[PDB]
Amino acid sequence: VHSQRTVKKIRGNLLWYGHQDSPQVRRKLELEAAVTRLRAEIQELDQSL
Amino acid sequence: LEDEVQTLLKLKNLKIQRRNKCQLMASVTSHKSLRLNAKEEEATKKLKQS
Repeated sequence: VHSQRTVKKIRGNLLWYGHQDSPQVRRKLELEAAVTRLRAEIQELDQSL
Repeated sequence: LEDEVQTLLKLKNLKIQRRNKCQLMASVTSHKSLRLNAKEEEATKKLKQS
């Protein structure tokens, strides 16, 4: 049993971070980073060409 | 997003499959240029000895 502010704190912390730490958010972010790495590779390979 | 990733991946696959081709093309161009440079020497020796 806690205070109301502490319970809202813990509930908001979990319900926001677990939304942020979901593996679906992580896989979307790494696919966006993969797109970034891929057109960076496009630029570098075209520069070498 | 995966479609975009694989299209860029096959783009770079064809880029490598033309990269080795470009290595071959630089090779044959360099050989033909050195061939012409070696063709210069008959012209020089025929200009000198004759």
